[PDB]
Amino acid sequence: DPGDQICIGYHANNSTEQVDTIMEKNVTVTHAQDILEKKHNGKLCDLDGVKPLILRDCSVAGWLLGNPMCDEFINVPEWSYIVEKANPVNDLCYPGDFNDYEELKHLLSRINHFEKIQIIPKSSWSSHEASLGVSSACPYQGKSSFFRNVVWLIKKDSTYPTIKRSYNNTNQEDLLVLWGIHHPNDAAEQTKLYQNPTTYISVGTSTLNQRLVPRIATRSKVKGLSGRMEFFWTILKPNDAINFESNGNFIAPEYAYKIVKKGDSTIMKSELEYGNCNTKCQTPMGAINSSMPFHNIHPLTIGECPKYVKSNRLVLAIGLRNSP
Amino acid sequence: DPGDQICIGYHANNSTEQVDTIMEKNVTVTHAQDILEKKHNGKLCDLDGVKPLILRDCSVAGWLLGNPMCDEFINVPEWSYIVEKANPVNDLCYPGDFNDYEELKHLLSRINHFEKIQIIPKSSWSSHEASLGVSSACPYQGKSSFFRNVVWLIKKDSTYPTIKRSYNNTNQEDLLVLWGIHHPNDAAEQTKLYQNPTTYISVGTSTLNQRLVPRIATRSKVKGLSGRMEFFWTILKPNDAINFESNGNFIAPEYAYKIVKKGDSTIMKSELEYGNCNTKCQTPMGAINSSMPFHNIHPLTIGECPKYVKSNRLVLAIGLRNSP
Amino acid sequence: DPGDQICIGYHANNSTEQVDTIMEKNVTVTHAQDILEKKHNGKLCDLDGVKPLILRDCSVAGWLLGNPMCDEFINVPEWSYIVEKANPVNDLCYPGDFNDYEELKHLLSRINHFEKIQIIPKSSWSSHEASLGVSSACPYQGKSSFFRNVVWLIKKDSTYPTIKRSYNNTNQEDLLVLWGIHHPNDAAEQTKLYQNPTTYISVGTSTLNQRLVPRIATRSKVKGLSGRMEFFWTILKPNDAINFESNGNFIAPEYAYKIVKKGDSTIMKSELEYGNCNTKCQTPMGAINSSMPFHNIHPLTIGECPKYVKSNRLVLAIGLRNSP
Amino acid sequence: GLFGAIAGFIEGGWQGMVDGWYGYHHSNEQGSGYAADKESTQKAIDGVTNKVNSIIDKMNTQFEAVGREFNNLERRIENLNKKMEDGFLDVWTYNAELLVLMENERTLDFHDSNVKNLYDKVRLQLRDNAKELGNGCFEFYHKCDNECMESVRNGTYDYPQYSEEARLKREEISSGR
Amino acid sequence: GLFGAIAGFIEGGWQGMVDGWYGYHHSNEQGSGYAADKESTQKAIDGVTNKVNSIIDKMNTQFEAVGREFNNLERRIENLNKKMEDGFLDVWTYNAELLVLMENERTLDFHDSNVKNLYDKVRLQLRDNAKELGNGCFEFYHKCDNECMESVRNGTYDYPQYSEEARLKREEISSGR
Amino acid sequence: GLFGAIAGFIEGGWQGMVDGWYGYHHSNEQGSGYAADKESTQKAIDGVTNKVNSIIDKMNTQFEAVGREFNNLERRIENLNKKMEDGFLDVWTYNAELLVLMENERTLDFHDSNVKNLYDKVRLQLRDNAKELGNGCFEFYHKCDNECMESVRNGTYDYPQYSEEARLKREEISSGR
Ligand SMILES: *[C@@H]1O[C@H](CO)[C@@H](O[C@@H]2O[C@H](CO)[C@@H](O[C@@H]3O[C@H](CO)[C@@H](O)[C@H](O)[C@@H]3O)[C@H](O)[C@H]2NC(C)=O)[C@H](O)[C@H]1NC(C)=O
Ligand SMILES: *[C@@H]1O[C@H](CO)[C@@H](O[C@@H]2O[C@H](CO)[C@@H](O[C@@H]3O[C@H](CO)[C@@H](O)[C@H](O)[C@@H]3O)[C@H](O)[C@H]2NC(C)=O)[C@H](O)[C@H]1NC(C)=O
Ligand SMILES: *[C@@H]1O[C@H](CO)[C@@H](O[C@@H]2O[C@H](CO)[C@@H](O[C@@H]3O[C@H](CO)[C@@H](O)[C@H](O)[C@@H]3O)[C@H](O)[C@H]2NC(C)=O)[C@H](O)[C@H]1NC(C)=O
Ligand SMILES: *[C@@H]1O[C@H](CO)[C@@H](O[C@@H]2O[C@H](CO)[C@@H](O)[C@H](O)[C@H]2NC(C)=O)[C@H](O)[C@H]1NC(C)=O
Ligand SMILES: *[C@@H]1O[C@H](CO)[C@@H](O[C@@H]2O[C@H](CO)[C@@H](O)[C@H](O)[C@H]2NC(C)=O)[C@H](O)[C@H]1NC(C)=O
Ligand SMILES: *[C@@H]1O[C@H](CO)[C@@H](O[C@@H]2O[C@H](CO)[C@@H](O)[C@H](O)[C@H]2NC(C)=O)[C@H](O)[C@H]1NC(C)=O
Repeated sequence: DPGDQICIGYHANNSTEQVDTIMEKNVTVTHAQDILEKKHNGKLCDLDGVKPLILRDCSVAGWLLGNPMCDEFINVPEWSYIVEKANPVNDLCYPGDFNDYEELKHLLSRINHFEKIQIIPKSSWSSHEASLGVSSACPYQGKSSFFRNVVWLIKKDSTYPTIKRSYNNTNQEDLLVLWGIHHPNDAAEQTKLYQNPTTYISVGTSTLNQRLVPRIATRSKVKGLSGRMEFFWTILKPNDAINFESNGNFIAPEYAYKIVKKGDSTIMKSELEYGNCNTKCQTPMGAINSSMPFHNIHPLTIGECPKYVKSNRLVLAIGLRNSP
Repeated sequence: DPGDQICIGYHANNSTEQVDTIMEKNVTVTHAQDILEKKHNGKLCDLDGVKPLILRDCSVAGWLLGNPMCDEFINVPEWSYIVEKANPVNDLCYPGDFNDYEELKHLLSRINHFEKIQIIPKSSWSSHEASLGVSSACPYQGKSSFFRNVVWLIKKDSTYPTIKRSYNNTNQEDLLVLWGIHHPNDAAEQTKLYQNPTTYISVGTSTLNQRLVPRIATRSKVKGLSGRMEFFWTILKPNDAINFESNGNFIAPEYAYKIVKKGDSTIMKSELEYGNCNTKCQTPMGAINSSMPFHNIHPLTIGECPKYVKSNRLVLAIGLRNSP
Repeated sequence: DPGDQICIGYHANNSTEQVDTIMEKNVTVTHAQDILEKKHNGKLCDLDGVKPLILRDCSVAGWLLGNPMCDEFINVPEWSYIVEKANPVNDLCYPGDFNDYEELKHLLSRINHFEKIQIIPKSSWSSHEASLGVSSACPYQGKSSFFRNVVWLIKKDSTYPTIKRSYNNTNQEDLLVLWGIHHPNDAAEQTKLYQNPTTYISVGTSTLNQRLVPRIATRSKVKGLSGRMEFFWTILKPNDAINFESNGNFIAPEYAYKIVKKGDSTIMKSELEYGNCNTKCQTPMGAINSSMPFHNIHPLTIGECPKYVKSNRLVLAIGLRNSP
Repeated sequence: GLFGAIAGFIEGGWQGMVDGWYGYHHSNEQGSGYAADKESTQKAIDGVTNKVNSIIDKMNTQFEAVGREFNNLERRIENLNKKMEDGFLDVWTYNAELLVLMENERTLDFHDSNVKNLYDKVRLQLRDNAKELGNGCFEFYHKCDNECMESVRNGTYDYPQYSEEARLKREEISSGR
Repeated sequence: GLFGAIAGFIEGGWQGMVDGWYGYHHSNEQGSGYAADKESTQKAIDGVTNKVNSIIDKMNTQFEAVGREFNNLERRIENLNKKMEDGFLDVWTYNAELLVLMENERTLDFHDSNVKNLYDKVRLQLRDNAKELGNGCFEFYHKCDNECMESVRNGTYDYPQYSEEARLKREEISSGR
Repeated sequence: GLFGAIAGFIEGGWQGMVDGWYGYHHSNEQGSGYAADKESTQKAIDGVTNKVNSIIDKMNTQFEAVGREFNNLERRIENLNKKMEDGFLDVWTYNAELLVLMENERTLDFHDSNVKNLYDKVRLQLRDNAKELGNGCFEFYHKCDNECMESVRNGTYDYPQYSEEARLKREEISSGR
């Protein structure tokens, strides 16, 4: 005969979730909680509302200078973030250098919209030749061409009279202005294009005080050319003025960019393309839609995102140890 | 019948100190210990014995070159740390540039005292005009004037004969030397001020090898002026000599600075003024007087200070859990 | 009368190992484990198979340019890591400068072997004097001399005809190439050495476009000399060509270096010399031979090594507490 | 575990207790059944939810990597840049992995301590009115119906009330009959 | 807590024990009173003061910010510079706060462990010479004066000495009159 | 320690048990001796070995300092470079030193928890067939040979089997003789 009884015990079930501990691995428990997000959609999406500027085979340089092969991006709408490939094919179509180029790429990460404006009209070049500035290194479509936002001026008749051109920024927003100098291959070519043998480019701002001088040298062929192009940039503050003076080898501006909207942004390196989707967290490898507090997709994300970690596994133990 | 008794119990009291724990927040305990100092006195004080260099409305640049409006700091006494406002008003009174300026400010964070010494007498300029180098951009008090430590040389009669001057650092300490060049607006002004149209400033050391050339350009007006001044600096090692040769556009030194005591220091950004107090821990927001191991005032401290963290609260549990 | 008994107890022994814990220091226990390695062998060793490059008193500059006193390293074998003293004695024997020198040192950390090649034969300078390029600041052994991998050309008879020289890299690996320019003391000396008073050095690559000009200045004597030499470098890509042109003041190449093997490497700063030993872990203080997971020798180690920490003691507790 | 209850003197957990982590299994004359302890179950849930939230919250702000680009003769700072972003990514992975690991242990020994502290809240209510069997169950020396079991569950159990019947049942088993 | 002593089987602490953290409350023929256990109180003080010092001492050196200035075309390294100084300050804040939370718990379960260990040192001295009430108090089966209570406190308590008087009082209660 | 066994009710350890950490000391008619518990000793070894590997292994990746050189006008970033590499070494040193200190404590209270849990496995096998001495030893109320001690060690011990002999020996001490 059994006298009345009472027992104390604990929960168990059919759960085979496993957790880990400093002293013990793979311990099976009642309840667990995963905190690591591991899945993405392999696609580039809009961020909340907004579509990213996806340069395809274009570089930041190609777009802003206006490489002919970059005509897709002649007047871009506002972006959330820029996507650029690792080695864009259409950079500086005519071989050369973009000065302080990285620092320019930096300003772009807090810029969300530009507005292209003409500050020296191509029609205005009455005593020089605006339309002979064309290269085989810069092909539009078989027709050989040039960068669109800038102008490769050349001598008229036999002469190249001194240029004095100026633009006063009467806008309220900052202006990104681009220009350049051309470095010929020998004195013979120099005097053929520009007449005058000893030349310069001076550029005046309330802050700039520049005088560039073309630099003759014998060089290896790049894309069939030995000459080179070297580009330069500035920010023109509101109510300030930029003043050009030159005498040869001047690659003059036509269009500049007004900085119209600033904000969170980034230049994202990725080979992917537009995914026609939308998320609140984007990664160079795909977008994330998740409640997890942690992910291990890629450290460079933009938007309302989980915190990045490198783990393969992060699971918390919540319930109690489940029966052997 | 009460049999004899013995009981085991624990302390309790009238303390309402609350701590937090991983599983429970605001747990009331017997004894607690705050380790975070949160109070400062909002003043800029001496640091132990020594009074800080407080530039009121001057910058490091305005002080060192001797902006006429900065006469307060003409002969500063030894200091403990420098304090500079975020956007000082009296900087380079004549518009232009201070070369490698940050890297110079970097050195100041370990300099505690200078001694201004005259290395090229203003009176010595016998065949040039020392006393005409004066600008309306550089006002003393309505009298238009100029930087005090450098001299703006000008042609005398009609000519500007080639300058050759040199100073041999016969001190046992390092010399901070300053000088500069002027960029006029046109060919006209160049020949008006200096006669000679094609000019240079050469500067020589055991390590320096510089040849500056004035850079004519059309620029926006700054303070009513279109000209520019561009200043340079070097550390002249003991028993070394520096050599100047120039020919126009030379803004020559009179005084330089011997680095006389080095040590810990910093340049602190702050809007404050002198506080007429004294401490052993100073912060751009005010001084700290505390025994606590932690504070949350400001990350940039100089002196014997608690370690900074970003918390609002850090309290350790000492006693035991206090009665419900 | 004692009834039968059973007791439960624990291990103890003759151990005086002490560990620490958060609440208690120096707690003596049964078994402990040290995990901190504290010993090294005070010598610089081979790293697995390979001998380190030990410059004795040379700097990296001295080696590559070919300082006469640096003849030990005229054709060094493949290395595992380079060791350099804190302030090498045999640097640039002729006073001057090595441009972007640190950026070059950085490249060295991924290079294990060069192969010196002749790209412009000292014999070919048919209309200039290759053999007068010699200085008292550059002594061999009393015989004054010059850097060996480059050649200081001087005017022949009374003239200095314009140089045009070039090399096309037909090798399959990259080429480190060096050259330099000479800064005279005055106009008088300029024409004595080179005849032409106004001179230049141009260098062209698929990516370079340089035009250097000598910089006359009155300067302090260094090693009894007032003039200066300034040296430059570039990497010449396979199938690319370099073209020199000058007119005076040119310090022309003879030899350049082909990068033949890349891999892990470092430039280790140390005063030590060759240890005639061998490791799997090397340190600027001595080699480490250990199973320990941690060491506290020096943070800069190369090879299969323990992780560095600054601690003086790291011991884990393994057994249980040893009797009071 | 540290406290010797779970997977201890209580071999096995009860598949049948489906409304709590910890509980009771009574067995008197009227029959048997399962009943979960509400206060200790609730005491642990609040403890675990505060733990989960303390962990997610501590990693709220944590280093966030940013894209920076450097050219070809900026190799030095480029490398400084990389080791930095890598460095912090390494720190914060270690902080995360280790925190889960350490607090995973402390979570399991909490459930253990909770069961054993529940076992002893019962042990010190009954005392000599019942016999501790050693498997985590108690055998009464008196009769205890359903309203008495309830007094045990919620802590109402009256000792002087049953101590008389118990001390007489003890006498009955000491003698032998 | 974890050990079921503080706010456990000992519900409530004694407002009247003003000379220690842990202690006793005796009650015999002569009267009653409080007596704090001085060495266990002293042994916990030594542990907690070492804990406070361990925490302050591990933060000996920790990142110290330095002021650095940059120009308009040095934006890249300027940005690099902020993320790092920010980076480390976030690490040391995370570490400070996290160590305080963790060792706060281990402190409270330390005091808990100290009570439950004090209750059982007395319990295994007395054994069956006193009856466990379960409320953290003991009821003796023999007479114990002030020189006898003191023998329990400092650990002097003699079991065979009182075992005769006690085993006869156990039997008087077996009979129950 | 935390659980009151080591340096608790078991004052002192047995110099004589050279084949394990925790164990038994039998004492019957045939004589006495030391015998180590095979199962509990192994349970701690696996735990300590996994901790030792867990600690080394988490320091898998950690900041590795690298050489960088800077010129005379790169003074600022020279300083940035230095405070960074320094910074990370301070972090990883602190992360390491602190982890051992913390896992040193938990290690000692693991062994403590293990002894006290072996004592209770036996106490809850025997119950009233033996008398609890309080020094960690049990005195049987019955006769127990070497195959009986073994039944206790490996957990085979039969309670109803000896319960009659023990309950008669309990009554003899009730009478006085
Ligand atoms: C670019 O064009 C802008 C167009 O607005 C010009 O800015 C204007 O300049 C005039 C003087 O030429 C300023 O007028 C002055 O106002 C001040 C008080 O603020 C007074 O002291 C003067 O007597 C004068 O009346 C006017 O402020 C300014 N406009 C704005 C919107 O600020 C400017 O001339 C051109 N910029 C350059 C660099 O050439
Ligand atoms: C600038 O002034 C310093 C200090 O007055 C001068 O340096 C001194 O120069 C003389 C030569 O005119 C040195 O004398 C020499 O001593 C060496 C041994 O050190 C000896 O071998 C020579 O035969 C010669 O007589 C003197 O030592 C030196 N003093 C110091 C302290 O260095 C010099 O006039 C100027 N220095 C420069 C770099 O222009
Ligand atoms: C440096 O020397 C290299 C090594 O010979 C030269 O590279 C070669 O350049 C020639 C042109 O002179 C290339 O010939 C071409 O062949 C391709 C087919 O392979 C064809 O597309 C063209 O119609 C042309 O005939 C040759 O491919 C190329 N070799 C390699 C391996 O790429 C080069 O000329 C020299 N560089 C300079 C700047 O002079
Ligand atoms: C932990 O459990 C897992 C699950 O079986 C094991 O980890 C590995 O899991 C993969 C599948 O993802 C299987 O190939 C093996 O089961 C495991 N691989 C290896 C290489 O071991 C593992 O067995 C358990 N870990 C430990 C330490 O016991
Ligand atoms: C911690 O205790 C305080 C006691 O008031 C609480 O802290 C917060 O502060 C405001 C005003 O000081 C209180 O009215 C609120 O209760 C708290 N604010 C918020 C936004 O929660 C708080 O109640 C306690 N903490 C927790 C987690 O309950
Ligand atoms: C830890 O034990 C050692 C035992 O020597 C002590 O640490 C130091 O070492 C010297 C001998 O080398 C001792 O005499 C000193 O006590 C210590 N030196 C210094 C400079 O303090 C120490 O006694 C113990 N540590 C603590 C905190 O008690």
